[PDB]
Amino acid sequence: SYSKIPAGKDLPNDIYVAIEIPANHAPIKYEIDKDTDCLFVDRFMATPMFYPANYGFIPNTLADDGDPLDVLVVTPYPVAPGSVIRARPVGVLHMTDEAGGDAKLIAVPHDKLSVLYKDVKEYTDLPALLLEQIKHFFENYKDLEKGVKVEGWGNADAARAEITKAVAAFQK
Amino acid sequence: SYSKIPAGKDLPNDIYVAIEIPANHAPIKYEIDKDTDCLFVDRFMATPMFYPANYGFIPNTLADDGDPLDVLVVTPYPVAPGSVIRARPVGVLHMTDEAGGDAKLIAVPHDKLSVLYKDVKEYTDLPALLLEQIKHFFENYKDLEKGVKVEGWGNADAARAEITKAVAAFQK
Amino acid sequence: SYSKIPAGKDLPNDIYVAIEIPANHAPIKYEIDKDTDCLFVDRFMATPMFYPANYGFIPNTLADDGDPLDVLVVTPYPVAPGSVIRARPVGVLHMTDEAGGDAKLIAVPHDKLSVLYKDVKEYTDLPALLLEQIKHFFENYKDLEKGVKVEGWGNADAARAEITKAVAAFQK
Ligand SMILES: [Cl-]
Ligand SMILES: [Cl-]
Ligand SMILES: [Cl-]
Ligand SMILES: [Mg+2]
Ligand SMILES: [Mg+2]
Ligand SMILES: [Mg+2]
Ligand code: NA
Ligand code: NA
Ligand code: NA
Repeated sequence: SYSKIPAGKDLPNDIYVAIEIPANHAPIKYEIDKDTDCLFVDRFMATPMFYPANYGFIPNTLADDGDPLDVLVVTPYPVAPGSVIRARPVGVLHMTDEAGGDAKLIAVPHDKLSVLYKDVKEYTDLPALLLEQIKHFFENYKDLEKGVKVEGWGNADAARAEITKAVAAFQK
Repeated sequence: SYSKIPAGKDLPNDIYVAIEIPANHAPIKYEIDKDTDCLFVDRFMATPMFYPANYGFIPNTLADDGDPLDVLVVTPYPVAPGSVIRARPVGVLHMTDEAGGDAKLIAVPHDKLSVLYKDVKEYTDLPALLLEQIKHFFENYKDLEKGVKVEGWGNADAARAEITKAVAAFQK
Repeated sequence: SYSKIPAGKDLPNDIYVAIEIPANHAPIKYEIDKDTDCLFVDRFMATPMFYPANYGFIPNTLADDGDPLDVLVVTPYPVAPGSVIRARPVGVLHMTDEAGGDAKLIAVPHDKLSVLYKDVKEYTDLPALLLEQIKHFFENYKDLEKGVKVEGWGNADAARAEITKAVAAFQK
């Protein structure tokens, strides 16, 4: 599928993000089943909120949940499902499931794709509304099964550290 | 594609439904061409009505038209195209084309995915509006070529019977 | 992917068009990377305008940019991403990038799919609004990299000539 996409053209500040779910999609949590390579519904989330940004992952990375590193990509409008955006990390939302670490990175489009985010260097350069919504969305991002907690934010450096760790984890 | 998805985790009341077309999609009738594995437009339907629910099929089933068993899945909001919903049958709309039987099952999300439909056991537990719309939509679900009739509804048991028959038909 | 789809059932007036981007999609320019077979974002376009029609290509054709022949397909409503529409050419918008020729064909659904466009034989049979929008959209259809110009329109015959040339180019 996306295996032949590098994690980026110049890591960790220049990455490729495969988009699973476009911005403003309904509050539905999915997962890619590695065994069948199909997208499954996990949860119809108990929130009126919709996806605050486009949602997917960096190809050829490995996070602590066995899945590729998660990324939200802020764009002017929702992109096509399944498309790939060359991107630049600007921050990270820290999450722990009861199974471990579970970071959600924030990225903007690469300067080659648009001039609009060129001076967005940190996540705090984005509207406070968007950051609020992002936090509140993932506070409800979990399955029904009894047995997720949203901590704080990390900066651009912390996001780049997450990527480097995630890339090293995959090649290992 | 979806061949490695079982027809369900516990048949026939616990099924997997691959979604071709999300709820509220334009009135366009498609078919999967088995020979090329691509989705083709068959008809721009002569109705203002839009898809009343998500529309797809159960993998590894065989209906009397050579295609997998058709299913509509009622959800809070439209799902992503191509995603898979673990589901529970609640009824069936009976249709005959001039080529034979052509049932359209009604299913809700599995209890693992949402609490909202837990007490929806029969299709008649759903709003009468939705059932009207479903009937009126498929009354227009046909190609232009000269040479479809919508009868009535069957209950949850009848839907489960359709699934068991469809699963038996595939393994044969 | 779409390699097993013929360029049409009866060339050049009866073609098959694989749709990448539905009508009314956000102003985002994509390309299919032949090496990875994935859809990439090229540009978030500097226009408020959205896709004026469905956008894709004819399988098994070869244009002067190494990509299959581009086509816009006018429909009542946006189609599903990735679906295939049997279509009929009615005109062409001429474009030159700084790299050569770059025609954008205009097609309507085949008579088998809908009665609505049966008497639309030329692109000038379509609303002048739509033609204006089409022209203005592609005036902004380009990457940011320094180094596209929209000329005029050709008729149905000229579009069919583009197809025949494109089909001959592929078999060569
Ligand atoms: Cl720009
Ligand atoms: Cl719930
Ligand atoms: Cl019609
Ligand atoms: Mg993920
Ligand atoms: Mg079907
Ligand atoms: Mg193209
Ligand atoms: Na994850
Ligand atoms: Na069928
Ligand atoms: Na082109």
